[PDB]
This record gives sequence, structure tokens and C-alpha cells, in this order.
Amino acid sequence: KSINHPDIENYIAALQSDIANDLTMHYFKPLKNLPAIIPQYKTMTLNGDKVSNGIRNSYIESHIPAINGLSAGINIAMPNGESLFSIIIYVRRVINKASYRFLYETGPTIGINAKHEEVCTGKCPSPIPHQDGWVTFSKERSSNWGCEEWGCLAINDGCLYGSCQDIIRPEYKIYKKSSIEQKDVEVCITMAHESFCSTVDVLQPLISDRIQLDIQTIQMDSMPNIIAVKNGKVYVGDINDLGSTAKKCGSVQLYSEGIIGSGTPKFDYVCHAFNRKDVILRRCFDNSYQSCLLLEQDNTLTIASMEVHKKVSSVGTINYKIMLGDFDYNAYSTQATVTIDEIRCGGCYGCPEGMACALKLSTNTIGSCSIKSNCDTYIKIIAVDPMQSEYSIKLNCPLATETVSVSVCSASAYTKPSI
Amino acid sequence: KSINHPDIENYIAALQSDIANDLTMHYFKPLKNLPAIIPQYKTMTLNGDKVSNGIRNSYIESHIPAINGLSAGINIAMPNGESLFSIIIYVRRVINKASYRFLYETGPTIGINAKHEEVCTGKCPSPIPHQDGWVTFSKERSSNWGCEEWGCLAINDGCLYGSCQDIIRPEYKIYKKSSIEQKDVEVCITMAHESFCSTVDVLQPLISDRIQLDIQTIQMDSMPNIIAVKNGKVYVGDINDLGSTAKKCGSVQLYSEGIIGSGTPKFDYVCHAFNRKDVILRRCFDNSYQSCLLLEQDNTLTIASMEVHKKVSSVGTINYKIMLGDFDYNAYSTQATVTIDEIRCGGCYGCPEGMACALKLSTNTIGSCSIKSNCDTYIKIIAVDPMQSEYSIKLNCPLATETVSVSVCSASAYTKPSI
Amino acid sequence: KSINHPDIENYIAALQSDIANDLTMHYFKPLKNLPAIIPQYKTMTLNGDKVSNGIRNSYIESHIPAINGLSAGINIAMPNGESLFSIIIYVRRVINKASYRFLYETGPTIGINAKHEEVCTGKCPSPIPHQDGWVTFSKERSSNWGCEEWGCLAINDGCLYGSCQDIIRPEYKIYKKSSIEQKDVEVCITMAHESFCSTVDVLQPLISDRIQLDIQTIQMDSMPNIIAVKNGKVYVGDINDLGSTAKKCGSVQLYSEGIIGSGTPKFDYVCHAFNRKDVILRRCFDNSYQSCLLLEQDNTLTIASMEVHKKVSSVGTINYKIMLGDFDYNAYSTQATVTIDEIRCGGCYGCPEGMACALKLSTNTIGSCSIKSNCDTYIKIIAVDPMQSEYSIKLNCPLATETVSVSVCSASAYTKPSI
Ligand SMILES: [Cl-]
Ligand SMILES: [Cl-]
Ligand SMILES: [Cl-]
Ligand SMILES: [Cl-]
Ligand SMILES: [Cl-]
Ligand SMILES: [Cl-]
Ligand SMILES: [Cl-]
Ligand SMILES: [Cl-]
Ligand SMILES: [Cl-]
Ligand SMILES: [Cl-]
Ligand SMILES: [Cl-]
Ligand SMILES: [Cl-]
Ligand SMILES: [K+]
Ligand SMILES: [K+]
Ligand SMILES: [K+]
Ligand code: NA
Ligand code: NA
Ligand code: NA
Ligand code: NA
Ligand code: NA
Ligand code: NA
Ligand code: NA
Ligand code: NA
Ligand code: NA
Ligand code: NA
Ligand code: NA
Ligand code: NA
Repeated sequence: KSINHPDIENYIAALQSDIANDLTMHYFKPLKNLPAIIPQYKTMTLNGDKVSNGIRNSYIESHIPAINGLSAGINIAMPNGESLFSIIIYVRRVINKASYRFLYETGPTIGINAKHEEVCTGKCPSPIPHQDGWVTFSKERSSNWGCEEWGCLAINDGCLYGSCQDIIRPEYKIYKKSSIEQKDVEVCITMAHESFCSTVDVLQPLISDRIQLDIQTIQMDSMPNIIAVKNGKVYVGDINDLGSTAKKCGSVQLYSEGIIGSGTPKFDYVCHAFNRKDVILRRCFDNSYQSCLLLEQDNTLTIASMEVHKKVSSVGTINYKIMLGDFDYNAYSTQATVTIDEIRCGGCYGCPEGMACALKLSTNTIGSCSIKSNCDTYIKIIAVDPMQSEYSIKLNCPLATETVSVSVCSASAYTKPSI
Repeated sequence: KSINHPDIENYIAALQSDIANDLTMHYFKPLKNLPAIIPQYKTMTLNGDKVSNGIRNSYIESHIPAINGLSAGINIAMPNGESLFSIIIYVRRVINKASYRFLYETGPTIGINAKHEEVCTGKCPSPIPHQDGWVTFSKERSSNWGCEEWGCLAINDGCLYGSCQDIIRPEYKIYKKSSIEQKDVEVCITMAHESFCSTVDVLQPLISDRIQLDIQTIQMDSMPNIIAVKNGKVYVGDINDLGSTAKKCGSVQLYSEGIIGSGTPKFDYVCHAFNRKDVILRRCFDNSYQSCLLLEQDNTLTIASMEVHKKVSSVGTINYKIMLGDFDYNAYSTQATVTIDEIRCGGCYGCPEGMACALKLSTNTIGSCSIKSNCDTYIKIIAVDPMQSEYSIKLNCPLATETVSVSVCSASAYTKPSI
Repeated sequence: KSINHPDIENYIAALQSDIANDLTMHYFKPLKNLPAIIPQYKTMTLNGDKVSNGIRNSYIESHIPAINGLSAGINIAMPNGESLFSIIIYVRRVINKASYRFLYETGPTIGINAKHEEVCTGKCPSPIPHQDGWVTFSKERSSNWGCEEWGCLAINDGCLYGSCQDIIRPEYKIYKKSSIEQKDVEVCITMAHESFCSTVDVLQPLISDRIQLDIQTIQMDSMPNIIAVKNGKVYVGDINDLGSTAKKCGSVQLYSEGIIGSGTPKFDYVCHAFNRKDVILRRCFDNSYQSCLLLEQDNTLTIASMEVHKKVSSVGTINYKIMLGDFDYNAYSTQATVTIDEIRCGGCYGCPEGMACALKLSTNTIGSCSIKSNCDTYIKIIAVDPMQSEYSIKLNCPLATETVSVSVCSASAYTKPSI
């Protein structure tokens, strides 16, 4: 009837338009057609106000963990009056990430490249001649009766020497962290069928007229210094840096300029009465590739591409304050509806991959859930997503385990492990 | 006289009963007969209210570090009126923990299991025969005049070969972390002779009608990946993972399926004119057990049982809000009364155990104290407990140290180190 | 005219005097003649009050990251009235630090100290005689025709043995962490030409009548366990602990009591018909010093002196509350004016030092800036200081890089790398 006295519909439309325009003018990005976002988180709130002339301007302040997928609800209502609409504070993305650089490939030794010579008289040359990266071997006093090349009559004299380098079958690629790690956090104001989002970092709070948000955090040091990569999966553990040949994964290293390895060749020889000796070479470098096979896959790490991303729980706290005018505000939340539609587990006890479980999950909302098991877990919370159905986790189950149980939010499921 | 006009006694009894019932109905656990809890912590508070009809409903909000043993006091008073009672927010437990799994035992080499054979003619067999886990050794051309088994006349021919594996005396057990680490935090509402407690984690704030609490935190990565255990004590440092034989602690590994070691045996032999050669074996594997002796004990780690617990300082912040009705609220605290009843220190400078001190402490309260020394310390704060009298700490004191001084809260003590 | 009705000048002087006296009486330290401090940080604020009789006493509460150099502004104004003065909350210092202790020196092998003997008859002695820390070598059956010392006629008998220890040229000094690490945080109340400062730690908030501050934090584990030091610079990576001789940096260790190394000497000998054999010794220990050359310098670490300091981003949150009486309060900030006056970069891609850049920066304020680059960086924020003009950073630039770009706060600069 009148713009003086608006009905509830146009009053709410006006308020949401005002918020949207404020956020957009302060560089929040509008996102549309997002999946369902039904807030799980509610904590205490602080409510306050100031009056200008005779008009009360009230606010609500609260905070939410900087946890991927988590959101909190605020209901907006007329003073001592009816509910109008909801504002959701939604932590749309939390990940840690760092750059990595390629160091070398490794794998088992499958052959030896070798060179050798012998001399009838004189002592072994100093040094033993060799290519860079090749290790040497030699024996003095190699000329003797019954053990002569053709035409040599020297006794307890001469030399047999050479050099060698392993040949490997490449199986793992090894990378080193080549940046500081950093948090990547995006937070959204979610209103009915529209969201307004922005990355947030610790030096620059998000400021609009009605809504302010900031992250409080602490520098993290969560990501591994060296990793090994096989078949798109990230392994961590006892891994040599480039140039180190300690007896652990990656003691033989194939990279752009050649191969690196060390060790004392297993070198001997067999005699002939009037022919060159045969070199018996049973090992060149030491190679501890079997250590690579025992590296543990870290399911929290994924290759983004080099760039690695780590799934993490909380990276801090998002504070927020909402001041719309003369309103009442209250927090709300709802437990998510999650079902574990299926669960398959296979693996073993004390093993590198432990007990690997594939879950199919249904959820009515983007959110974050507690994950529990009768086994030990390698995450405490898992982000759930209507647009993703398949989730995988790694478990550490005792040898005395006949059923694996897993719960996500309030959902439970069990399976007998697939051996 | 009247339930309309209650005296102070029954008014306070009613309010504390109302709180207790609220907390219990919202799944807080009632604890009784706890030791003295006299709060040490006070910071700024936020005070606020709303009136419904004509009744004011006021609150106080504040926060306290998630630190084991720490507590904060809130005094409840009539508006512009007398004090009624106190509510204490008490951080009853903070620890980090993770599961571990057994990898192997190690210790010094005390003998060699060995096998050997010789052949009169021919070259060394390929491969040298051996059991799994045994390393091999061989020498070609072992038959010669003056150096023959009975009936052999071969010259610069034949072979002497064998295999070996160390025997160790087990001294340390080595474990690997086999779960994510997690915080274990319990917080209590402490009123006169009754406490109401609950574990708290980051996804689920503690909600009752009158009192809300939450923890804000960040994922931690505080606990070691590999440890060595001797006599109930946890050591950390240069420790091989299972299957790695780098020259550091644990290069020889005794586990369920056998022993793991590597190296080039120190193998030679002595001749007889018409009898088998004697094998001289001065070393089989390399063994770097002396590195285990230099591992540092980490006094913050304890075996719970595998499960390890770590003592830590802050793991985050506990926020809390209290809204009882029409009251005034103010924070309070009191310095703890701590005495160092005795102190004994023994050790040395640059040593694995450093300077080890046993303290006997008295305290009038569960609490958390700053610990200081003229030496370097391995903790900055220590939890104090009326039910525990003995405390031990590790110090790093310079060679130029003749008296060790230590303070805990306001208490001081000194001793000459016991060498 | 009257002390009843003060002008604005003496009213502001009175209020600032009252604050200064309060802070000083509560053990804040007065600092004078500090560089310009113009606050960059503003987030949401909470405003509140209580009236006593008829006098309103109002407050403002907010928080600021515990970040070195950062500050936040609060403007103090008459109620519905004019601005009076400003209070700045200034995080004057944030660093992490720990003590370290000297382990050993290492560098390349440049010679071998050796001893040897031979015997005409008998087998090699058990053990081979040697000094502590020397490795042994021996060969049985060393006496033969054509290969005898003067007067020996033994055949396939006798022994040649000895011991050896590397000589190195010292290049790096290796230290181990010998304390817990700790935060060192100082915060100031900054008013016109005077600041009031105090260290703050998590157990003890800073309390005065008008202003309270606290730090909320979490235990950090940011600093390396072992480091290598060369020319005042700190290197981190694959570094042996004292007594460990794995094939990585520091496998040969010179310390107070001697040298530590391990390995199988490359030992052989040459014959004479009637003179002692010549010992050919081509290597004693294994030495993996070339690994030290590939260690990465960590520019966030500096030697304070042993004591090491680490530059870090946020270590937590500083909360603060200001209550002066009947005032209005509002937050404010200003973007810093920073210029990159020059930038020089030199280095290479995949290299230990990466791409090293020296910057000359101008700034109108102590502050904290975001640092960005087209290359990868090893810090995300950098503290800027009017009293410091030279800043250096390390970059990880791809082989496909022809111009290095760097921004600090809003300033940008680029250079072609100096190769
Ligand atoms: Cl050589
Ligand atoms: Cl940070
Ligand atoms: Cl190693
Ligand atoms: Cl997982
Ligand atoms: Cl073989
Ligand atoms: Cl002969
Ligand atoms: Cl967390
Ligand atoms: Cl090694
Ligand atoms: Cl300790
Ligand atoms: Cl020996
Ligand atoms: Cl802490
Ligand atoms: Cl840097
Ligand atoms: K002959
Ligand atoms: K003969
Ligand atoms: K002869
Ligand atoms: Na912008
Ligand atoms: Na709702
Ligand atoms: Na012959
Ligand atoms: Na010929
Ligand atoms: Na429950
Ligand atoms: Na009291
Ligand atoms: Na004979
Ligand atoms: Na016989
Ligand atoms: Na004092
Ligand atoms: Na101003
Ligand atoms: Na001769
Ligand atoms: Na002579």
C-alpha cells in the first residue's frame, strides 16, 4: 500500500539488498547456486547497542573456528518481534599449502654400468680413473703365476681396477619444500540463495559498514620438508635429501645431471693362466630402496601442481560482528544429517597403508564432522560435501581386530576388513 | 519467615542449585571432594544485559588460556549490592596424546652368528648362499700352495664364502607414531564444594542455559614421530625407522621376524698346508648403538599405554559467558602459595640428561606456575598439585655453574649440583 | 579561567597524565623518542558501559594479532562530541628464541693420520691395536715370495695392519637445541610522544585501572633441532647429531675430545722382495661434506649469542580493554607509506640460497607488511622499520624467470637477476 508502511516481504528484501550492496561495495565476491549450507556451529554471543538521537543501533558479535566447511547461524528479528531472516557465517575453505621442488628419482638397482682395466706391472694408478659419480675399485698385486694376462710374467705386481655406477628402475620421485607454508582461508556471508565471499588473512580484516570479520591465528609448521611421490600419492618418512646417501629411502638418486650413490663395491676377480682376469662385481653402490617401500602414505596431503595442499583441522578463529540497525539477534545451529552409505576396508596391522577404508557418505549440508573409530585415526574431523560421495581414510587397527567401526557426525557403520 | 522474602543463605542456595541443575541437565559431570582450587588467572571482562518487561538479565563474558590446572574467578553480587558467591572456570586437564606402534629393539653387538664353506676349485657361487637377513662375504682364489684343504692342489682358484648376522643385547625399544595427535581438554564450572566438568573440543561448545563455554584452538604438531623407550623413559633424536640402517641409533634392529642390519663384514682368513682355512670375522653388520646412548630423554613425554602423553603449555583459549539474572559480576584471582621444600640436582653440562633436578613442592592449590632458572629449562610453566609432592625437571647449565637456582611461581630455591 | 571549566588542552593533558600515571604505577616501562608509529590494523570493536550514581563509565574492547611491529589505533572523543586524543596498542616485539649448544665442526677431508706395522709370521693380532676414534685395517697372509720384509721367508702367513683418522679443514659448526623454545612478546600503550611498554606472557595479563591487555597463544614448535653455522648464517637440513656418522652433512666430527668418523678404509699394499711393504691408503673414513654444501640457509634465523632468534608471523592474539570514563571510542588505521628504493637479486633456480634479494625500503612507520613475489617466498609478512633501510629475502624462482617482482605493502619493484 505504502512505502511508509512496508509489509514483511519488502522489508526483508530491502534489508538483504542493503547487506548485499554493502558487501559487494566492500569487495566481497557474490557466489550463486552453492550447495546447501545449514550451520552446525553455535557458541556464546555478545549483544550490544548505541542510540543516535532516538534510534537504537544494535549488534551481535561472536566467533567460529577457522575450520573447512563449518558455518554458524544468526537469526535476525524485529525487536521483541518476529523473525525476519538469517545470516550464516560460512568458512568456505581452509587448507595449508606450500611449493615443492623436484630432487631426484629412486628405485631398486637392476644392473651395474662398469668399466675396468688391468696392468701387468706397476702399482695401481692414483687416482683410479673414473667418471664423475662413478665409484672406484682396485686390487694391487694382481699379476701372479697362474693369473697372468698374455705375455705377463710379473709376480705380486700389477693392478686390476675400474669404476661403476648402479642402474635403477625409477619408482618414486622425491621433492623438497621450496616456500614457506601458508594458510588459504576463505569466508562467506551466506544469505538466502546468495553468498558473499572473500579470502581473509591475518593482517587485513574484512570491513564493511554492517559486517566485520577477522582471522586470529598463529604461524603453523605442519607440512613435511621432504616427500616421496608415487602414483599421485604423497609419502613421508626416512627420506634422503639430494646428495645424501644415508642407508634409508633414496640413497641412490637419479636426477638431471646423472646418478648419486655411494658404497664399497663388492669386487673380486678370477684368474687365467694367459688371459685377462674376469672382474666379479656383485654390488656397486649401497641401495636402501626397500626403505622406500615402508614409507607411509599421508592421506592429508594431495598434489595440486609443484604445489602440495594439506587438509588440517582448525587454523585459528574467525571473529565477526553484525550491526544492521534496530534488531534482535540470536545464534542458531542444526545437527547435520549424515549417513555412511557404504564402507570398505582392506589392509593390515602395522603396515605402511595401515587399514585403508573407502566410505560413501550422504549429507544434507556442507559441513565438518567428528570422525571416530575403534581403530586409531589419522584425522579427527572430516569435511563433508553434498557434491562429493567418496571419502577415504587410513586407520591403525590392532592385530586383534575383526570388525572396523567408523562414525562420522552421528552416523555409524561397520565392516569386516577385506583381506 | 517467608519464601517471598528469602534471607541471603537460602537465596544463594537457590541460585547454586539452579546452576547445578542446569549444568547437570546439559550433560556436565558432577565431581566431588576435589583438591583446593583457588584461581590464579584474571583478565579483562565484558559486562552486558537485556531487560525483559522490567527485569534486567545481565551477563559477564571473559576467556582463560587452555592451560592444565589454571583457573579464573568470578564473583556474583547483588546489583549495587553485597557479594553472594563465586563461580570458578577451571581448566582441569590439558594434554596432547597419540598412539604409537612397536618397531624393533636395539642394543650393542655382543656376538656374530656365522656360517661358512670353502671349495677347492671353481669360482665363488652366484649368489653366495645365505638366509634372509644375513649379509654375505667371500674371497676368490683362496686355494694356493701352503693354503690348501686336504687333497686340494689348485692354485689361484676356489673360494671361501659365508654369511653372518649380529647378536645384540636388547637395551631400547623403538616405536613410531601411529595416529594423528589430539588434544584432550577438560573444563569445569567450580562452585562451593561441587564441580561440573566436561571434555570440550573445537567442533562442540558446551551449552547450558546460564553458562556457555567453547575452546578456540589450532591443530598442533608437537609429538615426535619416532621414539626410543628405556626403563619407562622416552628418548628422542637421531633414530632409524624400521628397515633403515643409517649410521645412527637403531641401525641394527631385532623384531618379530628376525634382525635387520647392513654393512661390509670384516672378513679374512688364515691358511693351513692341508686343512680347511680359518675364517677371521671381526665385524658383521655396522652397529651405531653408541648413538642411542646419546639420545636425550624428553621429560614432557610419558607412557600411558601403545599411547604417549605430552605435557604442553597453552593449547588454545577457553571462552565463557555467565548469565544468571539481575546480578553484578566481577573477576578475581589470588596468587598461589607455593614453596620449594627441597631440590636435588645431579648431572652434567652438555650431557644427554643435562642437569636433572628433583623438586619437592608444596602448594595451597591446583594451579599453573611460571618456572625459571639460571640454567636453561625445557618447560616454561609447570602444573602444581596438592596431591603431588615430587616434580622433576631437566636443565641445561653452562660448564661455569656452581649453584643451580630455580623458581616456581614466587618460590625460590638453590642447590649445589650433586656430582 | 577556572579549574571547574577546563579548556580542551588542559582536559586532554589531564587525561593523558592520568593514563600515564596508572600505567607507570602498574609497572609499565616509559619509552621516549621512539620512531613513528602509525597504526595499520583495525578490526571490530565492542563498546559498553556502566553508570555509577549518575556518571557513565564506558569502555571499548578489541584485539590485535601478536605480530612484530603491528599497531592499532583508538580515538578518544567527548560523548556525541569532539575528538580528544588517540591511544595506540603497539606490538613492539615478537620473536621466538631458544638456546643451542655446540656439537662439532665439520668440513672436507684433506689428509689422513695413519699408523701401520707388519709382522713376518703369525696371524693378525686381535684386536688390531689402535687409538680411540681411529678405525683399523688389516690383511692376513701378507708374507709371500717376492713380498717379504728383510729376512722373512714365510709363505701365506704374517700380517700387515694399522689404523687411521681423517684430517679435515673445518668449515661449519654444528649446534643442537638445548632449551624449550619460548616466545618473547612486548606490547606498548602508545600516546603522544610517550609509550608505556611491558613484556606479556600467557599466565599474566597486564592489568592497570583503565587498560587491561592479555596474550592468548598456543605452544609453538618452530625452531630447528640441529643447525649448522657458517659466517654468521644459519643452515638447516640433513645434519648428523653428535656421534652419528650417517652419510649426510657432518659424518666426520671434530670436537673437544677428538674426531668421530666411521667407514671401511680403502687399504692395500705393494710388495718388495726384501723390504717392508708400502701401505696404500686412499680413504680412511667416509666423509659426506658435500651434503653440507647443499644445506639451505634459513634467513628467518639469526644468531643472538648460544642463543638463536626466529622471525615469525603471528604468535597469538593480544586482547585489550580501555575504560577512561564518560567517552566515545572508535578504532582507526592508516595504510603505511612504503617504497622499495632499490632491489638487487642474484642466485639460481633449485640452488641452496635460491634467489637472494637485497631490498632498500623506506617507510613512514614501524609496521608489518604483506610481502609478495612472482617467485615463491620464505616469509609472508615482513616487519618494516624507519631505522632500518636494508632488508634481505630468499626466493624460489622457476628456471623460466627473467624478471623478479616483489611487493611490500602497496610498494612494488622489479629487477633482472644478477647473474
Ligand atoms: Cl683412488
Ligand atoms: Cl600467521
Ligand atoms: Cl639418516
Ligand atoms: Cl586419513
Ligand atoms: Cl652375492
Ligand atoms: Cl712357486
Ligand atoms: Cl584443531
Ligand atoms: Cl648411513
Ligand atoms: Cl623438564
Ligand atoms: Cl679388530
Ligand atoms: Cl604457550
Ligand atoms: Cl626470506
Ligand atoms: K710357480
Ligand atoms: K710352490
Ligand atoms: K717361488
Ligand atoms: Na581491494
Ligand atoms: Na532459523
Ligand atoms: Na700356469
Ligand atoms: Na695374442
Ligand atoms: Na550428550
Ligand atoms: Na572472592
Ligand atoms: Na705346504
Ligand atoms: Na682325511
Ligand atoms: Na612486578
Ligand atoms: Na586519528
Ligand atoms: Na724375490
Ligand atoms: Na738390514
